[PDB]
Amino acid sequence: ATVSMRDMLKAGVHFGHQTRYWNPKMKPFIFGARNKVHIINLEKTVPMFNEALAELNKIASRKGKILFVGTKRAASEAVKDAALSCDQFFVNHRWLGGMLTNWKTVRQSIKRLKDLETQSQDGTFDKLTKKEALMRTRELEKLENSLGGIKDMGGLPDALFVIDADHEHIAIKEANNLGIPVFAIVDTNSDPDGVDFVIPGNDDAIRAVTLYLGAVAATVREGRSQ
Amino acid sequence: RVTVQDAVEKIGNRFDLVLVAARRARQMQVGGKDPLVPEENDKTTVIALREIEEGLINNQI
Amino acid sequence: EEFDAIKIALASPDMIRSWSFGEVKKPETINYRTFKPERDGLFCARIFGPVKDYECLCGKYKRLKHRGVICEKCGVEVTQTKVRRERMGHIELASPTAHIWFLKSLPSRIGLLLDMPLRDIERVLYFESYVVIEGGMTNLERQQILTEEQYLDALEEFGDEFDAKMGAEAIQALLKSMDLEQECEQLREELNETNSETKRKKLTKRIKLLEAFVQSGNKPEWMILTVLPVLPPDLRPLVPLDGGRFATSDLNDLYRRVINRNNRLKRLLDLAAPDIIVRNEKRMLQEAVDALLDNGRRGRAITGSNKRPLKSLADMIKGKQGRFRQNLLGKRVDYSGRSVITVGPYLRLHQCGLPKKMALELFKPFIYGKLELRGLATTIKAAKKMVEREEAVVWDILDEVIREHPVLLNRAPTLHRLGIQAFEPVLIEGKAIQLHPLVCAAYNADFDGDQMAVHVPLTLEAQLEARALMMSTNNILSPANGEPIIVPSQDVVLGLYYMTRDCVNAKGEGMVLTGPKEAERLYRSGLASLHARVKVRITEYEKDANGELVAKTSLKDTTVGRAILWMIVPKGLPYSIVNQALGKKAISKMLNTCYRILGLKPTVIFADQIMYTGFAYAARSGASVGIDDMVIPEKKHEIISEAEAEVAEIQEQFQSGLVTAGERYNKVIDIWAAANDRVSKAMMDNLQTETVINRDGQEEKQVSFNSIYMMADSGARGSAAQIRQLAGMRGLMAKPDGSIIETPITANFREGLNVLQYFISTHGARKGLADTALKTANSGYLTRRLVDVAQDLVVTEDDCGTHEGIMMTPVIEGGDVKEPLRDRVLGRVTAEDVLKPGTADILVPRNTLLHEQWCDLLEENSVDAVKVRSVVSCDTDFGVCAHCYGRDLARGHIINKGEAIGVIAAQSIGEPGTQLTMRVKNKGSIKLSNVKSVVNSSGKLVITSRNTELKLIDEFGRTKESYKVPYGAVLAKGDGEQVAGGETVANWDPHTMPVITEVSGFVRFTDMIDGQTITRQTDELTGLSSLVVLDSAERTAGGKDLRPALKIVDAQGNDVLIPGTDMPAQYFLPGKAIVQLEDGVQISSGDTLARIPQTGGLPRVADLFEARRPKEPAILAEISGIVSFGKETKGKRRLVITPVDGSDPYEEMIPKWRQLNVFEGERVERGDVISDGPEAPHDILRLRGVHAVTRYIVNEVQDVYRLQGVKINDKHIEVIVRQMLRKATIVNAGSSDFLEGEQVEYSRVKIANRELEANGKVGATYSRDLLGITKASLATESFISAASFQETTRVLTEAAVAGKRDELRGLKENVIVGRLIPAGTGYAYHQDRMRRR
Amino acid sequence: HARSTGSYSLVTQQPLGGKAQFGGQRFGEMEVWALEAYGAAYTLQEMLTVKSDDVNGRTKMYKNIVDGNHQMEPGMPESFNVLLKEIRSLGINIELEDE
DNA sequence: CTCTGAATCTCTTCCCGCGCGCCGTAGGAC
DNA sequence: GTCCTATCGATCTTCGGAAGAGATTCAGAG
RNA sequence: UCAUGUUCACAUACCAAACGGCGCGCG
Ligand SMILES: [Mg+2]
Ligand SMILES: [Mg+2]
Ligand SMILES: [Mg+2]
Ligand SMILES: [Mg+2]
Ligand SMILES: [Zn+2]
Ligand SMILES: [Zn+2]
Repeated sequence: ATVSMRDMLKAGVHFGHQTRYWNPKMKPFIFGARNKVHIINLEKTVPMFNEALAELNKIASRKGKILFVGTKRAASEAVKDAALSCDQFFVNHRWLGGMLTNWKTVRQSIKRLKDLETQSQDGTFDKLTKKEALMRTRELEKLENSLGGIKDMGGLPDALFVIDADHEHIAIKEANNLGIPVFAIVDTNSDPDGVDFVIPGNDDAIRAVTLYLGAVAATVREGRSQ
Repeated sequence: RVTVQDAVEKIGNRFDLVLVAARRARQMQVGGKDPLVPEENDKTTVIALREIEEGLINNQI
Repeated sequence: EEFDAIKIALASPDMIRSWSFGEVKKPETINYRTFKPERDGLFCARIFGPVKDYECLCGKYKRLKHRGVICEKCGVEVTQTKVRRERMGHIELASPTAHIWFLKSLPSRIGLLLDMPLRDIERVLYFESYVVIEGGMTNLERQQILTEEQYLDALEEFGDEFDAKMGAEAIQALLKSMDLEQECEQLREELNETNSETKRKKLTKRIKLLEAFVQSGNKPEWMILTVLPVLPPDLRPLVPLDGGRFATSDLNDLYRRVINRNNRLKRLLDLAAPDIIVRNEKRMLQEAVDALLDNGRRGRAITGSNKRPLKSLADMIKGKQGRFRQNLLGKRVDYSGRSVITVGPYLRLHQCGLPKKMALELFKPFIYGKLELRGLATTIKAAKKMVEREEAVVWDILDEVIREHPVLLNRAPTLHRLGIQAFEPVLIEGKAIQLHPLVCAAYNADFDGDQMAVHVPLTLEAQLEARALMMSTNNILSPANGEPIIVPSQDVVLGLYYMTRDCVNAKGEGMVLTGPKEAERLYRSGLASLHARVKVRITEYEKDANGELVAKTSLKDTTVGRAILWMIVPKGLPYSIVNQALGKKAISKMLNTCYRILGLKPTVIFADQIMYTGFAYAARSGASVGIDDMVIPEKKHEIISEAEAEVAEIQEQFQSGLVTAGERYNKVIDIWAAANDRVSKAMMDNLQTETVINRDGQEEKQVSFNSIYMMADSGARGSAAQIRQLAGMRGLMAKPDGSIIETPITANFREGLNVLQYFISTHGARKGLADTALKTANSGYLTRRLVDVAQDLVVTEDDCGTHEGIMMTPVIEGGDVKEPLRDRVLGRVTAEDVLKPGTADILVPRNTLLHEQWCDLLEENSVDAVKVRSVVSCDTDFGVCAHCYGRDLARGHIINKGEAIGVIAAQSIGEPGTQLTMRVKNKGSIKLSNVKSVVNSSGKLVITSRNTELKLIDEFGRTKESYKVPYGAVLAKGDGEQVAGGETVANWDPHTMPVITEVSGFVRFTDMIDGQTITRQTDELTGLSSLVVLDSAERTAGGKDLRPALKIVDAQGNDVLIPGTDMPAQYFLPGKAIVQLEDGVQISSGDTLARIPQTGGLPRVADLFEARRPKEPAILAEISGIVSFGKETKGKRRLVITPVDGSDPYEEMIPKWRQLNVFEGERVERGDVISDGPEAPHDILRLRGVHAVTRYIVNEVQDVYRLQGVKINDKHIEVIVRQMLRKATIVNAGSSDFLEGEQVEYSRVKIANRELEANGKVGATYSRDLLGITKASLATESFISAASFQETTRVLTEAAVAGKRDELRGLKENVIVGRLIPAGTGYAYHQDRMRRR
Repeated sequence: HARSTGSYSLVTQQPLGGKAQFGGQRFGEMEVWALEAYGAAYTLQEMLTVKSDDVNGRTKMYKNIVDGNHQMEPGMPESFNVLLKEIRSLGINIELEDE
């Protein structure tokens, strides 16, 4: 499910952060600095992206549970859409500390969410007092927002595709602790050391984020088709 | 409903219909998903066969 | 442990010690007051493991904290008592000992490897003689058993510059002496040292064996035991029974024998007994271990009761009470139950009722899974009690558990897939299983108290398989033939017949109605009779060329009941299917056409409605039976009183000697036949005659409402052959040896039989019952042999890519066509592009499925022969391609990749196996086959060929009759003439073989003398004679070598030639011959110079597939060209074939008493028939090929089923043939690494060839060779599946010296180890596993 | 007669047979060919292991059914391990193999 | 003088289920 | 009466299976 | 704007029926 260079350039992936906010661990994955702003080397980007995509495709083909971590409010909608498009699991709002490492507790949380949702829709209980309904609804909304994507995930994921490692660093650490492969998009400010499949690129721009999501979605879907 | 031939019109190998009906019924019973067809409290056995009738299942899903 | 193959080999002594956890020493088991196991006996807890659940025997430790400590009070290990069944021990034998299996298999593996006769190694091993080894500077050989006299000789004729030993040590030494590879390298050269077939082959065996011992890791001494492993004790438990007594647990008596003997032998060895004493105990020990391994291959089986032989280990493995058949291949299962079935008429076809008591005792795990889910019970501990109390809630729970969980019902035996089916249960108050009426026919479930078992499927996958595949709604067709199995139940068809008749007088007859609904109001109010004639408006529907309905409407002229019945038909069929008095055939096609036009989902409901309807009108019909309704034609009295005197005419001639003792009988029984046909015909006329009624004025006749005649004429039950006996006459009867009774049963069961007629009647019936009870074994052993050869097949490619195949025609024989092309060819795929009759116009593309609209199209054409792919020709390795198999009969579309076709075929042959028994016509024109012929001086065409056949073609352009015509018959119509039906086409001598001349001229008895070659007969009838030519059995070489001859002669010295012929008209006389044409007779073209005067039911298929050669194998010619005699008959005759070119000197020993179809001068081919009698497939394969043997076997087996009315699609026989000829025999090894001649699986050589051909090196060539299934299974390439069939101790040792390895491809092996079969759903998984690769 | 669960034989753990004992019906040899003749593989796998012989799997199955999980773990039947030892109790080294 | 024919011996196979019923180491020595 | 040790190492295992096939035993001779 | 506070004393701690003939019977 490869992506073209012209398309990447058009999207605006090559653009990075200011030169002062850069990580010298990202100094290999940098081409130049135009107008005091780093430019990511797309020549090195595309093969890395392709390699990551291939690994993801293989995992999907063997029925791997990909988890799409994206919390930036600009990219939250897009990541959620991509995940559901390729029938996968996602976390579009704040990553709860120890979502994976403290799985037995977040498991209890998911059970609670499922029960509340079931009561809301299938229950048809009617006896709500208005107060009880309001409290139940608030709980349901909060749970859905936080854990709505992983509610059907059942267990832990077999791979973690992550938008911006510096922003979603806690997730990266959790994955590392467990030993789940990470496929992170890594801008010039981010540190790539925890990431297993670094894909240099612009985490900030929305079009770029969409492009990354869409390509990943295509590859997972392809794996599912097999 | 019981005769699965209209689902076999959709999964043109009949063996794949058992592998797909099982996989989908497991996403419901075990994976915790719920059906895109209106359920009538049928068994997942029948729900998954009724999910082929909506024309929205193949082993990509 | 996970695994993916199985390997077998001989166990070296150090391996056997490795399996041990201890060495057994004492001949004991458990104490006889207390019941602790006696230490170092066969149960010692420290050898094998602790008895108590997780706690030790000495009592010192009783808690998991100590898990794995070993005590020092008695020495036991504290561990899982489960492992007490896992761990072995061993016995150290005081001497080596031969393993009985390798001593007495098919050959002996010991003896064969040694080149030493079995009796002679046994003569060592039971201590009867010495055997000599390392013979050195003495006059003695390398093995050469020598009697104790002959050793006592050598002990002083020689010193000890040699050795000889006795008993198993001596054999062990001999095996150890094997310089094994060097012996092989020699023997594989000594192979060439003669061309002597009578050892080249048993030497091929020996040179195979040596290389198998080389290529495995094996070593020959391991045939001899030294440590004997003992079975883990839990597998041979010494259970107590009724009071303080142990069950006699056989093996523990056998090991007890061994260990006692070994205790003695260690004693007497160390106390240094003399040779005669130790040869005693050593014999008794070898003769005891013989018991422990395979008791009763000894001279006599040993016993511990009233001569009951003790069951030894090898008696536990093999056969009908041993693991492979008794516990592995099929086994008892939980969640099951059984009951008497009873009919439930109200069921929809998918349901069956089963008793609430059973559902509640079967579904218990699911019921607990609701009571916890209601939270109504705390857990198992409460829900168990809440079910036991049978509280008022539990049924509303049960009726939620079951609410759509399919349950599997099968009778036993269960011949074919339709014999297990799934149904949705509905609850019942009683205790019987309420089955659906239409489905009882499939099971051959009668309702006379015939029990049936039920099984619950537990998992989700088992429910999805049950609903998708096995549910009764999905199985309306037979697997075996395109014919429904929902075929209506006799009462249903009785009701529909009664509903649809027309009665010419009736209430309300002749009015005109606006539709079925007011037809029904008219019936139900009693205003019109149901079979009254009427006109109605009707509407009917048709689905157009696109498939969309056109609805139409008209007046129809019909009956009230055909109007009512039309209301049940689904809206897409034409009314012309209902507008007729319906009966069992007519309604089966009705139902079939519903399936043809609508499809399944309407058909099952339409079938249900038919059932309900037929029952309801059959009720109203009151269709009773009553003795006043048995109708005797009073002409019967005259017909006997006439025929009796004509029999007495045959008797009065006999009373005057004026007719022979044979003729009197065989004519009398034909007079009784002429009476019997007349009685039957008068009775069927009387039954139709009994109904006549006033058409408002004057009487008129109509089809008889006579009770028994409705039942016959409808096809409900009891057609002509029964009603004939009820009221016509019972007729001729047969004696025990089948020969016919001289005076028949002229009575019938409406009237009485007297005592003799009854007593003779039982010779029929008791024969027919003996046949049933005797046959039901052989039929089952047939189906077993078949599935257990077919089970290796699975459809595994879409299209193998062949363009090869075989040709289908109507079977034209005995005159008319016994089956049309539309039976054979429907639903195979074309092999090659099928042309328009004529030329160059193609009609069907070259790999198109000939479904029904294509086969109707072929029937629109004058096609006679069609070439189609057949599984015997499909070049898929390890399987079959789908297109080559063609239509799946139970679905009508092409087969699904992965379907288990082999098992379907074997069952499809076996299902009717109980129905067997174990005891010119029309105008056309002459066509001919092989018939080289000449014209006589009258100008008549006289046949000069001997594989001669006749074909007749009808003028609209298709062949429709065929005949086989002798040599020297005259074609009364020749030269392409057209002829009328029954216009005699040919004439021939019925009694003798004729011999005739091509030339005309004078003749002599050339090279002949009276008394030397011919006998000067008088012929007593005339005194003027035809001479007898002498038989080679009546006269010497001075008559034999003087072979009598009749050359046609002229003073030119040669005859007027045929252009391009050198041959004179020399002709010859065989034995027995009659000759009227002596010397100096002028012979015409066409003159006869001389004349020469001259099966079963089921076994004739069982012995067909096993390919047994018949008693009377027709001698078939070979290669080509022309015959000659070899040397004449003494001991036997020898005769020759000599080609047009190449190897002239082919000669064959030939039997004298099978008269020969050729003499000396006859042009011949590989496959021309030199005698009569039946053929033998081994040779057909050699001479006309694989396609010709398929065509032979399919014909000669279907000629059994067609005779007994059974139907089977032909493909299910080819699938057995496909397996019969899976093996091949190497003629050229070429460049391949097979032995210089070898037998191999054909796929293995073919796959080597294809790549070697791509390498361009010389591929191997072979003949395929046809094994019968009882052998072609044991030759499977994979020991588990063969060994679990039969001859277990063969297969399981032959495979063991080879060290063979099994990859577990195929079905039966995966069933044994209990994993998904690689078929069906499990094929699709094995395929995905193999694709992601 | 009907049986959910109850006795098992000692030598090999298959169910007892009878009414006089609370037995399970024999899914005998011919029935197995009948399943093989449908595509039905999972039914067969169950019928001759989980429902029958696999000493682990049947207790895991039972609990999955009371839990209503409708899933099986199929293992390998203990009667077949009986066979291996009864051959290996001859000097015939039969063994399971890996690749 | 033993080589391909044939001749006598043993081994191996014989439906599937099912239900009852009973019956179940001995002899000798201390 | 109980415990321990052994079998027809001084007879007689059933004729009423057929078959069907193989291993193993013998003809008429080059 | 607000100085001082005698001495010594702190506990818990490694369990639910088994295997073979002989029969009769059902299908
Ligand atoms: Mg019956
Ligand atoms: Mg002070
Ligand atoms: Mg102080
Ligand atoms: Mg102090
Ligand atoms: Zn202990
Ligand atoms: Zn093919």
